[PDB]
Amino acid sequence: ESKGTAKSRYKARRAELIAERR
RNA sequence: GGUUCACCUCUAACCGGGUGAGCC
Repeated sequence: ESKGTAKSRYKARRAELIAERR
């Protein structure tokens, strides 16, 4: 949702790291 | 003081912690 902020992009990057934790 | 933008970080998330630069 509509945050272009660095927090909400970092949250998307955390979710992508949750597919690569390991 | 205000205001607008831009960046990094904690967590599965809330809740939190930092930074840069405009504009006034």
